[PDB]
Amino acid sequence: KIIILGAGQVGGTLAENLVGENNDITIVDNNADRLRELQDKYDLRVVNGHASHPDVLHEAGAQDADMLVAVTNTDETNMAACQVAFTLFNTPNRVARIRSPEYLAEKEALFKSGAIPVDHLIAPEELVTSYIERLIQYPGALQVVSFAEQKVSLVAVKAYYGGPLVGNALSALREHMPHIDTRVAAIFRQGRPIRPQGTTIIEADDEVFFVAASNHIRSVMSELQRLEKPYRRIMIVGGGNIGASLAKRLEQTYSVKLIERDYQRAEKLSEQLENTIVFCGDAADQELLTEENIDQVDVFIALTNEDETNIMSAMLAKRMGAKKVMVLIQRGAYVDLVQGGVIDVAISPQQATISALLTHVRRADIVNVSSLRRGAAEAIEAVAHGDETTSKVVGRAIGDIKLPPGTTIGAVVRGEEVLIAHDRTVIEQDDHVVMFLVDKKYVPDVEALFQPSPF
Amino acid sequence: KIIILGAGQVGGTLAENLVGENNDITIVDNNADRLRELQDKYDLRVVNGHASHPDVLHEAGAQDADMLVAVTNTDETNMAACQVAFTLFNTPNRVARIRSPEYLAEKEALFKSGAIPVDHLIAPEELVTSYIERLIQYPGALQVVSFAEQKVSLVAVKAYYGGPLVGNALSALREHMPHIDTRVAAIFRQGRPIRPQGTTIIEADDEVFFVAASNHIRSVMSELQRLEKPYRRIMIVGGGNIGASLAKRLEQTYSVKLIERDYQRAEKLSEQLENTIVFCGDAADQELLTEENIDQVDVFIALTNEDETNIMSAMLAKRMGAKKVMVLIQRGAYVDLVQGGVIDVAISPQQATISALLTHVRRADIVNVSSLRRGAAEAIEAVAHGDETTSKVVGRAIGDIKLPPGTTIGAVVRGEEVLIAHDRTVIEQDDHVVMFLVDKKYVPDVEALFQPSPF
Amino acid sequence: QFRSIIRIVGLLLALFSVTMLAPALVALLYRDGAGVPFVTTFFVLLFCGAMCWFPNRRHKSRDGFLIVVLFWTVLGSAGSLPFLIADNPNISVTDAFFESFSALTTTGATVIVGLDELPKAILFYRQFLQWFGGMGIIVLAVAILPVLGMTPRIAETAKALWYIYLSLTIACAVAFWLAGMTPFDAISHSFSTIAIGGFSTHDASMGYFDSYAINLITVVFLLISACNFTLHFAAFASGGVHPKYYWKDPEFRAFIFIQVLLFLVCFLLLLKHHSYTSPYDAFDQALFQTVSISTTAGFTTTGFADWPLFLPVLLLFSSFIGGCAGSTGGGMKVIRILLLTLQGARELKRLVHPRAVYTIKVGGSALPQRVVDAVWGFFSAYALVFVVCMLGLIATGMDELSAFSAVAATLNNLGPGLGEVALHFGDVNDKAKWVLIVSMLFGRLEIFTLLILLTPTFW
Amino acid sequence: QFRSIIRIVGLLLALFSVTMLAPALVALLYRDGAGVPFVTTFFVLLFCGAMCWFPNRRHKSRDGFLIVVLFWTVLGSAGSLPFLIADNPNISVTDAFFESFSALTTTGATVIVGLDELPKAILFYRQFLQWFGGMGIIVLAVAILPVLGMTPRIAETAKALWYIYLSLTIACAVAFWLAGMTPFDAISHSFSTIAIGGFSTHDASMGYFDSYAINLITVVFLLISACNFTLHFAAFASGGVHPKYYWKDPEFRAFIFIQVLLFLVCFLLLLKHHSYTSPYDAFDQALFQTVSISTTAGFTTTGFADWPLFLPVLLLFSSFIGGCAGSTGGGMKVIRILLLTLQGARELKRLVHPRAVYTIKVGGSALPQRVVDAVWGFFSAYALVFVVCMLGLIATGMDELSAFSAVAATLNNLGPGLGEVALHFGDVNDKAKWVLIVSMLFGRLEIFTLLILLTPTFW
Ligand SMILES: Nc1ncnc2c1ncn2[C@@H]1O[C@H](COP(=O)(O)OP(=O)(O)O)[C@@H](O)[C@H]1O
Ligand SMILES: Nc1ncnc2c1ncn2[C@@H]1O[C@H](COP(=O)(O)OP(=O)(O)O)[C@@H](O)[C@H]1O
Repeated sequence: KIIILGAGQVGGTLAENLVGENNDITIVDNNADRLRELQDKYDLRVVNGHASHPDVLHEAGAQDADMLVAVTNTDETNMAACQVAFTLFNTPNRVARIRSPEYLAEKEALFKSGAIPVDHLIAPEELVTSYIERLIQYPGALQVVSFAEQKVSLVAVKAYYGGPLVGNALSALREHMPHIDTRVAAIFRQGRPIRPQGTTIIEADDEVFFVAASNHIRSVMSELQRLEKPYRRIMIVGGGNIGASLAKRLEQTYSVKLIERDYQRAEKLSEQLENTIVFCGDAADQELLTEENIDQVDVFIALTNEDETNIMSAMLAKRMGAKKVMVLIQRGAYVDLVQGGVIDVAISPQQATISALLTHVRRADIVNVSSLRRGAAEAIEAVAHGDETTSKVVGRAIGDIKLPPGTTIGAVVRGEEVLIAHDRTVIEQDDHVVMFLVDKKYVPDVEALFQPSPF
Repeated sequence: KIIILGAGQVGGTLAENLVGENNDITIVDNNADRLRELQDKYDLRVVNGHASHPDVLHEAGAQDADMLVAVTNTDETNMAACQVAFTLFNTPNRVARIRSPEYLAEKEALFKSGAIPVDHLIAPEELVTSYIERLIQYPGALQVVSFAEQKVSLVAVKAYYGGPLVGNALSALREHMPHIDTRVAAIFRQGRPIRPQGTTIIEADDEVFFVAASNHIRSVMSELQRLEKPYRRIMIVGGGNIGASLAKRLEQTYSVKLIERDYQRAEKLSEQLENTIVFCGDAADQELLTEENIDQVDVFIALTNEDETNIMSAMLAKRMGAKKVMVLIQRGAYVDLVQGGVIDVAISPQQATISALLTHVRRADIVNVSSLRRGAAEAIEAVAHGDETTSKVVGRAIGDIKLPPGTTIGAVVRGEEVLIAHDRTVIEQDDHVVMFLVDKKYVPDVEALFQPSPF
Repeated sequence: QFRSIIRIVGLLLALFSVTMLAPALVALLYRDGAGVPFVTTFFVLLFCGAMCWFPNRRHKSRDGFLIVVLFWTVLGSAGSLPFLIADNPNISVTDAFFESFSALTTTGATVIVGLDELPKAILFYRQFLQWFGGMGIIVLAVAILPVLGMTPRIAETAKALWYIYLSLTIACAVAFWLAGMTPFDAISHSFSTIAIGGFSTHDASMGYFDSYAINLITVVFLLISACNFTLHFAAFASGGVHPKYYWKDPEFRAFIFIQVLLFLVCFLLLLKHHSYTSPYDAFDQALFQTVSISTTAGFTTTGFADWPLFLPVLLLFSSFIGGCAGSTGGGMKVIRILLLTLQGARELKRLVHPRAVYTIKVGGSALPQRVVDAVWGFFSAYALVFVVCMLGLIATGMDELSAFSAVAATLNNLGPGLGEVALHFGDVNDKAKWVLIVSMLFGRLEIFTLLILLTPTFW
Repeated sequence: QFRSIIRIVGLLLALFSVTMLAPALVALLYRDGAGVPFVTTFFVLLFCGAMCWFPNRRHKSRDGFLIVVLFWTVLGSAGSLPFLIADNPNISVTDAFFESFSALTTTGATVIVGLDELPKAILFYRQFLQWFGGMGIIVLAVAILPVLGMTPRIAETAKALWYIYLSLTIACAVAFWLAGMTPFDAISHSFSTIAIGGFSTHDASMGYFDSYAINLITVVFLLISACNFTLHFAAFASGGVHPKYYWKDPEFRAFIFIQVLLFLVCFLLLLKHHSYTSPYDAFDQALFQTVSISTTAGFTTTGFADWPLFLPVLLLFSSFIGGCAGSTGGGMKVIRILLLTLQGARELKRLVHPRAVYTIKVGGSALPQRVVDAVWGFFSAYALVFVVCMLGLIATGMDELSAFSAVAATLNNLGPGLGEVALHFGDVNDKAKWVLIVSMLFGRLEIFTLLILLTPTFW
């Protein structure tokens, strides 16, 4: 039996992908949002009560609980909760999420499990959201998702005017690394998709998707890291616990200007933040952005509390001359909506933790298991279920499958080896197939393609 | 026919004393406060809706309807409010409130021309301050009210250590002005009343009550002004629109220290107020008052929004060494309860205007008409109604009347002349008799004493 | 502030003594029947008022509750005394309290048989009691509304109501005397057709004056008197400002809907059975019996001899949805039923659109949730008082179906109930007669004013 | 997302097709009873389920109303085929719809006379329909709460209820067959005593058996089955955590109060009239008839021949306050009446404390004003549907008093109504028989799911 805790924004996503596979899921939110959300959710039940008192825990604690995921908004309370669980009840393997971050600096003995935390693994919002550094570090990188275990990774890169990808034909990209076996899934240009056969990469908005083994993907990304001139300036409009620590992490390597609306918070930042020019104003007014070289800024990161303020300020910095625009979206309906040409990348803090931690763990298998992103596109990881010829798709060849429109098979994971998809190969039983939709309203049609005749 | 308008900080109180006219009374406040509060604590009429739309006004009648009271917090709205009534509805007797006060500055030339829209009669809620200034002068003058159309005035004075009243026996006070015919009503000492004839005035905060003709009161108060050394130090604990304008009026003649809790308001005061040392702190903490010579201040005025803060801060400044203490009480239940000895005087903005206006208002002649003060004391202006023998009290002498305990008749007004009612009380009296109770729960018995045998 | 009430009680019964003199004078004028008890009662009542008035005291919410309960009870006992003294209706003390309360509490129930051959003083004073308690009803329910389901002058309307209440009884006694009614019976029957009482000087109720015109006049002035008097004030103030200000008030609309529906269903049912040979008769008797019983008046023109048994039961059940909220005489008022309907409709409409803000709008204005909560606290108290009354009557040996009818007749202030206690309450069990008096008192006080007194937390 | 429901309708009547085989198998075992229609209907309904089975929108609010309305209407029309085809009870299409709906909608109403000499297949399928709709009730009302009237799983309780619902029909069929009953009649009468239906294989219902023991067993398992099944879940999970978890639930307390009060008043009244020669018999018949009719079961052991008419009228009126909320049958459940009482009490408690904050507390928890507003929207819908149904039956020429009884019998899902009805619906007007079918449909779905369809705002 698996239990999760807290009202934290992430727990809901941890309560959607994990469902099934012979494990009964329980969520114990805290009182208000937790009651609604708890009521709202598919499958497993929710008891409303503080996540640290033992009485609410006793339902989980001794009745053959599988894994304790204690993810809460507040850290200091979560630690006390994890210890109350361990010392009162067995709770053999537990998880705790603390955005201390100070505690993360010193695991010490408490994270050694003698006292205070008695936890196997700790998940932190801040360092996992510091993958934004990986995004700024790798120029022109919009997204990366992973499939199967760690073997294959899809990547969405952007070709900037003056970059190395503009003008070069796709055949030159394929010939520049003759030892790299990659497969271009699709190319979105001005919002509309394009069929890639050895085309010329238009500078303004081409988005190129790679599907290959992680070793090869990390190698093409390192080569593009070497070729593309690195970013020099960076601008941030949020004073929060994420914005502050991002300014701290970046100030040594880049020239950072940060913006805040709260005078006292701005003062506290200017004290804490050295080498970072900290301002006091709304992220909306142009009279500050233009006055602050908005035409020359490279990356504009929006980390406001409100999503709509992020989206609008960053779309305005994109119009004014910023090269790359990033926002912090806490509403999946928004991230599925604005991460297009105008906004290069939106970072849902829930999916930033979920994708990385969930992908390694358990390699969840379902006829259709999707990785959620933006666009009308979607990237799913179909599993070939059914007997050798009983199933619509098992035993046949990729060129012979009646795939939905826009759907392109990228790679095939066979156990421990990765093969780049081709019409010459034949699908086998229990084979992981990595696919790519251009219009995601055909997600069910692929499920029907892989759903055999019911037994 | 009487109308007043919403919502009214004071207007509600203007709606309780003014209802004594035989002709129809109506009060319409702004919304729920006027109606719900109004219906529950009030008697005959009203009204609804925001001001100053014309739809609410016609309910007043305005068909030679005599009384219009435009109680308003903001002047700019009030002028238009009274104008819509005259033009659309033509109400004849019009009155207005302006705290502009630039308009209050120029209205004597603007409003006394006839061109001005509709509100020749004026009433400012901020000219109560002048009464505070009179209190700061005439040291030891706790209160004065006037009866019989300002013919007779009762005054409550306080005897301070080092003053001219200490040590001197009441006979010496009687001999110091042999041309003044005054009547000592009662003497409150440590809260308990005392029989006053021929007694030595105890220096410690004695309260002495005179009753005399207005000429005699205006002469003895000026004589006490001449003897007692005037006040030189004044401390104020309120930044309010009343406190500010009082500091303005006082700063030129006295050394003023003002206190505020809101830093931005303190800054705005220190800009506006010259010659006034403006502080920033709570009126409660001793660590500021002692540090600021609280033991040496002469007059401590409390003009905070909250009554309880005034009462407590001023009782603390009274304990610490202030000579005279004044507060701003917005609840008559408080002024009737706390203000004796510990708090010398509270400025009810309701009673400050009411006391003068009811006296000027006709006719105020009922079996009992009560002007009320602080404490269990009472000052009434009973009317002796009935023929030579139909009333208990007409034609007979005060020494033969069975007056309630502690009740002392101070003066008797006939026509234009006033008698001090000494001994036999030779009298004409159909005519108005001025009394003084020590316990006001005996007010009805005096009504019963003056109420003739019902037909 | 208990014991400061005695002054008001004394004043009330003193006025009652003057009222008693007026019937006594009528007794002397007609030259029949015992006016001596009336004069004796006047002296006793005035003496009680002075013995109890003693000297007034200081002027000053629970006091108001005590005032109204004392008002109804004391005046009912005062009425009981005149019957107690006289000889022509030789009736037990209980039958006297019953007749006095029912006359005053507007419930048409009676326990004296042989009304025709009775002293014109007594059966005048009965209708006059009905008229008096009629004023008491509308003056309280309109002028004493704190927890008794724009404010103008209290006394000016306290007497404008009396002016309407007299401009009605005059025009109605006049229309009666124009219909061939005896001027005595015309006054005595306007006292009871305007007060919505149900009393008559005859054992046959309105059967004795068997005229189509008298029936139609009773129907008309019953509908007029069942209407909210506050709404008639709009037809009086500043002359006839509108005559169709009525149709805007949705309580009036619900009242006319109920009266028309119940009428035509009773008429069609009275024709399916061929209960009457001439449709002009079925129309008359249906319209009169519906308008009489639904509006809680209590008049009867027939014995239900040929009537199908469904219709008397339907009339008795309809006596729950009585007159309007300001009108004289009622069970649960029609406005509480319009509120019930509106709330059912609201919940229906709020099931289709769950995340929607709907509010009970009556005539354009919204209703505070406290009033709407009080209407259903009243429904609950009504039901749980009805059941206790029925079980009390049954406990005293009264017939069960008859108990349910007597309860629905008294608690509704009807007050003729079908069954064992059909035309006369005289042979009702004595304990059940007291429980009946208690029930009609509950029904006059809107089930709350009295129920509150029984609670220990009150004292 | 209208018109994608047909997939569920097909998948539903396919399950209902599968259910037909068990009564057919019982027909084969006895070998008598003309079981050919059962297999015929099996084929016709499985074919209908296949005819409209195209998956459109599956998954891993306004539609659910049209789901459950078809879960009762469609399934009733499907279950009306066995009666239509068979010959031994040769009954009209209307009588067939009636018997099928009443069997499935748990209302004990019947239109076939001569149940004793009937095919054991058909009168088994009748009790099985009652058992089927019995499961359907608790599976709907507990797991669909748009209209409700620390929190576990939907399916785990959807089957814990099924396990209680089967351990009950077993524990009751066993005691029945132990008290001297055919195992056939024991199953057929536990199918109907647990589902709180009111059906029997005999024209005398539970009067055919004349044993004190079967009466006491029926009383016991009626009280058990009228109780909130969610509360029995506490008696099932982990075993016997308390045996007095029941008495903590104030709904249980109000239910036992009602049953005991109504019992002893019916018993005392059954003794005032000497209706039975032996007080042990008055006790037996009173306890059984109260527990049967008050709990909306519908079983009868006597014809009310010597019973004073008050007792049948009181039982019919008591059928309004039926079973607890989490159980089979009922009209306005007991919890809505406990809420009515509590709100009356609250308005009383406001007697001297106007400024106090009182809240409707049930078992320690407070109720949101939306739920409490819904309970009275339900009271209003009940009343304004009752009146329309009664006027509809009366309009078709049905006897009026009998119409009022048939309405209170069907809307409450009782379903034996006193009067011209008790006990066969044979000679009822045909149009009135359809209006009855509509009313008994209204009884399930708590009068809102169906009423919404008539509303214009829905479409
Ligand atoms: N329009 C805006 N421009 C600049 N900063 C803003 C704007 N709106 C909000 N902020 C700031 O975002 C900062 C940090 O977000 P915060 O509220 O700390 O996030 P959280 O609620 O997760 O703690 C705050 O200082 C807040 O003032
Ligand atoms: N100890 C105190 N507690 C609260 N308020 C204080 C105190 N001392 C000074 N003040 C000030 O009293 C002022 C209120 O003045 P006033 O004009 O009545 O307020 P408003 O304009 O809201 O009426 C505020 O500046 C308030 O901060």
